[PDB]
Amino acid sequence: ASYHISNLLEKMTSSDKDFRFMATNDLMTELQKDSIKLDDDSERKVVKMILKLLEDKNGEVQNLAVKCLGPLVSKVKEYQVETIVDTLCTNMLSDKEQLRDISSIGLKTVIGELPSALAANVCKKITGRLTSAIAKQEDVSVQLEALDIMADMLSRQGGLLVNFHPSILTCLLPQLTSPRLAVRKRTIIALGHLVMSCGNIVFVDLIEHLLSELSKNDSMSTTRTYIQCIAAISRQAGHRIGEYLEKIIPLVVKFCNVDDDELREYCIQAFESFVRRCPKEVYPHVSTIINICLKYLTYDMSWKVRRAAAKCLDAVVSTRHEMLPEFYKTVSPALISRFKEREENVKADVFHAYLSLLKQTRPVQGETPLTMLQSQVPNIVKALHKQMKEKSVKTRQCCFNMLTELVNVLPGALTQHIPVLVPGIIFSLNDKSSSSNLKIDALSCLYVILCNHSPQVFHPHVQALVPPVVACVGDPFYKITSEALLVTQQLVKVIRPLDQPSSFDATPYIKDLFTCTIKRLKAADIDQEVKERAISCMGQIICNLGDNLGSDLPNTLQIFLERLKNEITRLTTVKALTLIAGSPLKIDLRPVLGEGVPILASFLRKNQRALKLGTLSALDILIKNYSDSLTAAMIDAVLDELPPLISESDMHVSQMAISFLTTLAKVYPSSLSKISGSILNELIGLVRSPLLQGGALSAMLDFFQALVVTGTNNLGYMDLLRMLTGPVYSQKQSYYSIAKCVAALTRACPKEGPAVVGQFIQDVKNSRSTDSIRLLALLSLGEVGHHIDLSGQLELKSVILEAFSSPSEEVKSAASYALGSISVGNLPEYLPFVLQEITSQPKRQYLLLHSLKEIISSASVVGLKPYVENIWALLLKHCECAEEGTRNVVVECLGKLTLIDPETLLPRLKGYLISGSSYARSSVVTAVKFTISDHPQPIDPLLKNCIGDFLKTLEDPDLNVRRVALVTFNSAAHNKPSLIRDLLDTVLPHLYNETKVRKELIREVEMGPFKHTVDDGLDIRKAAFECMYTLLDSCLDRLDIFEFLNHVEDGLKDHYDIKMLTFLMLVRLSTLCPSAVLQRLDRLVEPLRATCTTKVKANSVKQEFEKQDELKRSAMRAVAALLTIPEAEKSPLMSEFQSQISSNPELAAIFESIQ
Amino acid sequence: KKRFEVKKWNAVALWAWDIVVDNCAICRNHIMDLCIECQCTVAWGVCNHAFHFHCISRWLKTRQVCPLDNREWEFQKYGH
Amino acid sequence: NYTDETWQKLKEAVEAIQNSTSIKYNLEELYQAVENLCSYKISANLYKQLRQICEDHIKAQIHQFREDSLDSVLFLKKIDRCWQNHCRQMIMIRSIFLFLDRTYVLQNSMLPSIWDMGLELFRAHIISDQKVQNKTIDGILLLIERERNGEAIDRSLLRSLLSMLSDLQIYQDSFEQRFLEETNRLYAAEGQKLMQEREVPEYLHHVNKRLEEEADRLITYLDQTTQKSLIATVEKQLLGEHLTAILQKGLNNLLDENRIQDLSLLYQLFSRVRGGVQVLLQQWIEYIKAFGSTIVINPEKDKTMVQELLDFKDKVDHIIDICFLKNEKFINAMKEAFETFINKRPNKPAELIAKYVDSKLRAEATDEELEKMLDKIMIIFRFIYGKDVFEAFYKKDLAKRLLVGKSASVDAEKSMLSKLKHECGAAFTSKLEGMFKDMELSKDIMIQFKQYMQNQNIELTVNILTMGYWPTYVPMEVHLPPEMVKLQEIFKTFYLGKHSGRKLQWQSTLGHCVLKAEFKEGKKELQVSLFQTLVLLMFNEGEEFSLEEIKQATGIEDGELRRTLQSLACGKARVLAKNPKGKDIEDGDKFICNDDFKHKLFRIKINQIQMKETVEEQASTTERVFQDRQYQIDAAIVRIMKMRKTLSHNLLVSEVYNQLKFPVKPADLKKRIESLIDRDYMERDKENPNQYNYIA
Ligand SMILES: [Zn+2]
Ligand SMILES: [Zn+2]
Ligand SMILES: [Zn+2]
Repeated sequence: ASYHISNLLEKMTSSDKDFRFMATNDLMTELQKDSIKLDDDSERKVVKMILKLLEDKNGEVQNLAVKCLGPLVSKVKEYQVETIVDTLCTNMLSDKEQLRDISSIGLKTVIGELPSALAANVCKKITGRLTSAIAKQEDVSVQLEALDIMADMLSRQGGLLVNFHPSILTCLLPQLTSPRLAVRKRTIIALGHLVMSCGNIVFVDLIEHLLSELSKNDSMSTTRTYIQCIAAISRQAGHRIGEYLEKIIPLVVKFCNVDDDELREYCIQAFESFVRRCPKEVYPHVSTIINICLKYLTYDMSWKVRRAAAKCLDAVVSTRHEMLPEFYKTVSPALISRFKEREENVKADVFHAYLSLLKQTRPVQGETPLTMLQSQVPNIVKALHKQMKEKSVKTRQCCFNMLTELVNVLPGALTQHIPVLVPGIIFSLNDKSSSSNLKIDALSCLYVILCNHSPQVFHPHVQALVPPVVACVGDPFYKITSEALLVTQQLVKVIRPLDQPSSFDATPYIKDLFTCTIKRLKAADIDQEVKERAISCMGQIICNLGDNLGSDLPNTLQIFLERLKNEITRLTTVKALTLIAGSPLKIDLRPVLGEGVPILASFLRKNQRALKLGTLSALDILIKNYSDSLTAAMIDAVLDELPPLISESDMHVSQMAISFLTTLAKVYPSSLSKISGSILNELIGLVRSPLLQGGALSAMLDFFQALVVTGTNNLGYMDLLRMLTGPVYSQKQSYYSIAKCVAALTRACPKEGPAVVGQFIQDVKNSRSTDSIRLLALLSLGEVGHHIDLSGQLELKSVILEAFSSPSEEVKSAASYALGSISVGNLPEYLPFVLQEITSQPKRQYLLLHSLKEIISSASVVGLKPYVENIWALLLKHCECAEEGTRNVVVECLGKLTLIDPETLLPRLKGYLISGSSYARSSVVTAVKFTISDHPQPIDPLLKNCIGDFLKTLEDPDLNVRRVALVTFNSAAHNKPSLIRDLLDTVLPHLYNETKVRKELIREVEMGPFKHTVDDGLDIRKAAFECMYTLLDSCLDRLDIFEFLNHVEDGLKDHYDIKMLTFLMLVRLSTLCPSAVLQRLDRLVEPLRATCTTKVKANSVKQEFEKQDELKRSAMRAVAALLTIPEAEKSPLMSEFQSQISSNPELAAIFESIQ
Repeated sequence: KKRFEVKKWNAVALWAWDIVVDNCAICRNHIMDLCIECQCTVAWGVCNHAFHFHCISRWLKTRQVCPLDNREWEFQKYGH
Repeated sequence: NYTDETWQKLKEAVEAIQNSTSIKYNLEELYQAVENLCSYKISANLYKQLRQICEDHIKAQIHQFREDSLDSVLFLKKIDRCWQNHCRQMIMIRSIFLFLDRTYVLQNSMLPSIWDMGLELFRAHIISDQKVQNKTIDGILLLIERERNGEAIDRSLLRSLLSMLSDLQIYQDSFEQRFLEETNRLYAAEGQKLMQEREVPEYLHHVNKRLEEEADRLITYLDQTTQKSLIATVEKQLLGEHLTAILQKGLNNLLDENRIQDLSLLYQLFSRVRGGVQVLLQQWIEYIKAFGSTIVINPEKDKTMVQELLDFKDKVDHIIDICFLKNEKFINAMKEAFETFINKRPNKPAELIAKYVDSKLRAEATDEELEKMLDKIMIIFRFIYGKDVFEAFYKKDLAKRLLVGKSASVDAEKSMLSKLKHECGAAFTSKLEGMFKDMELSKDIMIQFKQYMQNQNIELTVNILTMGYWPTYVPMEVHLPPEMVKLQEIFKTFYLGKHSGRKLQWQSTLGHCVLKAEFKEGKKELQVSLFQTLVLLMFNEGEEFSLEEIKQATGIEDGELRRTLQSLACGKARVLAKNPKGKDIEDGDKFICNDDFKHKLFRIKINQIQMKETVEEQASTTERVFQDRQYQIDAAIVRIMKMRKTLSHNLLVSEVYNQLKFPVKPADLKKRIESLIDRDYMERDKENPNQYNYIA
């Protein structure tokens, strides 16, 4: 306001503490809003008034005044803000000391309230005064207070004052030679922020000055501050000190050499922030230049030299993974484990330095790196016997964490070492010396041991282990109690061994282990993490220690029932009860199943999902093992809750519930009077569904197989066929699902004779009956006749074979299935018919062979072996090009026959290969292609020998042989390269050859007036190129990248179809090996020039344009990738190209397109 | 023939305003024996005089200096 | 006969290039046989003629396609060659009938161009409808399906075929929204199977790959309209609809093990979905809130607390530096979440901070790692409700450091004053340096005591302090050897006669001094307490004294005496020896002066008793701050009632809580109100329990 501010400014000096306080405070809330009304007179009075109160006798008015200036600046004049600084900057020089503290603190407050526009003018006035204040004219804390604000400025607004950078530097350099050690350390922090926000020219001025003065050696008191400086720069700048270091590291080695507690300590920690921030420098020097200095204690300031050396090793191990395998494990553990005692702080960093080494040894997700560690185990154990009985809490904690990591990385490695460790655990565990923080680690470690070892190793030690563990369960503090119970949970699995039988005394501890747990379960009045761990544990105690437990069990079970109703513990008690019910020690549950099952059924609608799956899985294993407790009421409670669970939305929830019903069906055939409502109805909500998985499908077939056997009302056999087929007797994708489902019902209850019969006359009556109906009819026959012996009603064969010639090709393709699948059920009968039919008439040759595939692809291996040589003879005869598929269908049976047994057939193919025909040689190599599998298969060792024999004598043949030979190489290099990685030396010479344009194979076959040139050797080249893409994923280990990038060039100017493939080879190359690419980056960009600049003749069509325009943008898409390269990218032609693309509009309208 | 000799000595003494047998300069009862608007703790100021808080709070109403010095009154301690 | 010879001069040229059989006439002669045939009237039955034979050839191609082989990979390479041929034989007819397009059909807007027709016949007779089309879309989708696992396709085959559908406008239609339909059910299965089949780190490995494939498949052969609606299907299936279930089973783990690797990945991915970034923000808060409320709620962790609190804040900074790409939303989530847990424990966390720094400035030299300590301690201090608890505890621990032994560094104290008076106060420091002013006003009156008395003729350095500013000490009489009670009074009657009209009140608890030690194999000196010195001094008159005869000649209360003789004797086995020896001392215990002088260095410090906080004094120094609060409440209400005359109760509780940081639950506040009503400083009325009035 105008008069209210003419009011406050009078209250602001009314000689009362309370007056001045509230006046400022009210003004401080008004300046922190949008601030209504401050005329150009207020600015010259309010700011004149604030500055006064920075000298008040009351300090609280001083506080409000200082905290006022900040939220005043972002709401006032450009000229007025300058005026403030000039006051504070002169107040730095100061008269009274009170002013020197409050003005310096005020200046910090202002420096924060700067966001980029006006903030430059603010800082420029300050920076000009601080530089003159940093000047050497002797002042203890006038130099200091100025240096303090200087750092607080460059961290926030160091981006501004770019033209003031070389002003600051040339005034901070001669302050490192100050009498006060304090100044030197204060200037380092100031320089810390400078090296960051500045650019090269002034960074170099520092580094060189720093180096040349180090070379000057001059003064000892400075040389130590001058090394401290190279340190803090490595922290702040990081990669900036990357370049200037080959010049640096030698001089600092020449100094940690020199006799001095002080300086040597300051060099090792400088050496740290070189291998901690710039993994470029690679030097083993630092390792050895620590090993010597890691033990400098003669017999007090000396200690710190070790600690700094330990830190470095830890930060050298934390980065390098290639230095671990051989190197570290022999040179460091021999010294780390050695120096495992000393003074607590160095010990702690030494310990830590082995943890980092153990961190590094982790699984990747002669001798392996861990076998060396396996050898090192006994020395560590020996060392840790001494350490684990230590007074210090922190030392012993590093011991347990050491083991905890060790046991996780190399499990079982603490087997022959247990008895010399346990006393150490038991000590720290129960004696008063510890903290909560420590025994909780001692427990965790004990747990981690118990899990990853044979329960046998602990047997003779359960004596000293149980007493304190059980005592820990009863600890006051909640975080210990849970971890103690989580140990107790495994202790029971150590007396149990119900995986493998083992005679061990159990009874002496079931008294103590039981009571301590229920005292924590019957509490209901402590932390909920304990409440749950008590249940998770007591589960395992009941599961295992049942036959030795008193009449406490049935009453405690009731406690599990009451913890089940709880909104918090339920899930924990659900799976705690899942494990009890399924224990081989068949323990009672009859007294809590009565009401338990409904309370369990209830959970199903709580949509917790996690609880849904947990309760289902318990319902399964509760209905199984106690199928005599179940009432008709219990069941009807569960069934009327399941309908929402069966739905395509969630396959796994559904398929767990279905397979629960499968369990129900088999164990209480009475109960299923009920599923005729919603349950069944929604079970077809999964069949018709176009996402029914092969897993969840077979989880449902078993359900039907177990449902029509029970003979429940409504759900008969001939009843359920119409619940599946009804839908498809009216008018997407899986009709199959409805067939192999209807099949399972037939083989269940054999009123099959007629059920199969109505299905045949449904294909004969193709009049009126649609493909939607004739299709499902066939596929179902195949699925029924797969297990049943269908050689009955000839309204079969000659009716299936009628659908071989249906208007709908959908029908033909599933008619082929039907024949093939039907034959499996009686192989001796159909197989010499189908073999016979193939030669018989070519009029059905193709579709018949495709039935033969399904006969190979499904027959008993016991019952197909008799006919193996016959099939082979028939397939050999048929490499006729009557069609081309005719061959590729045979060249897939042959293939799948080779899978069936390879010993006799794999070299048999190599036999026909030796000197075949133009089409028989095509058949043998493609057969061996369909032998190549994704995951390793029991055929592949015998393959890894023969693929040499194939490929080597397959690159030399001709025509459409090389095309296949190169595809078979591709597939091998792509699917399982361990067939090819050790054959690439002999093969690559043959490959690169097929990358050059065959001049003989270009032929002129012009149509009419316009002339046309075709390239026969295009697809052998287009296939050879797709190998060089394939070999770039797994096989770059065995490659001459330079000789490779020769051929990348050919196809950079080759056919449009190929240019594409190599443009994507570049983008991968410029990442997977940026080193070799840049060396040849000259003759990689000009072929990309040609592909870009050449404009299409404006008279041509819609496609002709875009087909070349999508081409243009795969060249740029490829230029972009060559740009992100280890920076030396500005080579002759490339720097030219960067101005060329920023000149052209259209050629910029392509770089714009993608990124 | 002495085993112990006094080499250095660092004594410590606290200066305080001595007034009529420590008596509060307002209610003049004592300084640790209640006051007027009570018939309760010592209240030290910036100037360093001993007062009952009740009686010293009274003197912020009419004036703002201290009943012995003349410096504007503040607060430095609540307890003897 | 120029009329009907040309009508089939070209019908033997178009019939020649469709069967690749060369004729005589060329593009220079035929082009000029149609340029002079096409006039501005007869050209109507030329486009009608060209169509007439273009139908008769293309319509004969469909009868070639309907054969035996069903396998897509062969059938697709067939459509391909048919489209590669057709397309590349029309673009020769357009160059023959070049003068037909320039003139006639350029000016007939209703009739499509020579090429447009060429495609118009292909989308009507070869693809159009029936087996060929739907089994091509079936074939295209099958390669796509196989590419989504191990199998390798012909990437170029899919390129031309989808380009063809792009050139026939059938892409928009028969593919895109039936491709997506199939893509959506594929990642639905993966998104559910893989989630319950692997761990978050490994599931995120996969989703990044999967997304890389689609965004890569989008470029190679798919059409460019489908980007936005394809990628946002995968994200809606692998990330959307699973967010909460990921942070359910993964986030508590990924934070503990500190996987800056898999965290960084989780962020990049959770950025791509709308509700993503905010859901991680939600869960990240309630992890910090959780881990911190375990660090500070339990006292069984007081030993460490601050230290582990510092370690945590650093870990939480490192993650929001590198994983969370310095997101300002998160630093603000955490800063706020840190304040929420730090204060869920009343006063102890503020206190264990003060005791941390006190120990980090004690009797370590590397200030490069010491200033960085105070930095990150300050960085934690700003979160405290009740910063007053720290004020006093540090103030009283400053007393220890200032009078009983020296600080680790000379500058480090003045460096810590400087590092304090921001986010702390200007009055919170004027009391902190009111002590420093006493330190240097004393050593200034020391020279005026030292530069007079020596010519007039035990070395003595007194530090005279202002009783108001300093932790009010408890006095205790001490029977000082009559020679220093001389120097006590050669100085007392020097002080009162310079600093005028004051009292002085000597303290025995803060007195310390140095003793020359003479026994065997060592002349070493000892820095000891004013209590240690009297107990040791009386060993110049014979050896051994019972607890009784020491207590007589030294004059200490058993509260401190039992502690001092605990040191020197049985305490780490030092200089004395108890006859009935143990941990503690009793009424009839004797102490001989031990004549074996072990210590190796010179100037030994046995002054440990004077360094440690007694729980007598500790539980009491917290208690004095609680009492200190409800008096600043009085200093506050009076100041606000002074400025604004009237105020509401709900507008007065909202003023004091704004004015001071410390707890002050409104139940405490109503007591202090009526300790001013019933003393007439302010008045209730206007017939409501909600408004007050000043009256001075
Ligand atoms: Zn009084
Ligand atoms: Zn009183
Ligand atoms: Zn006074």
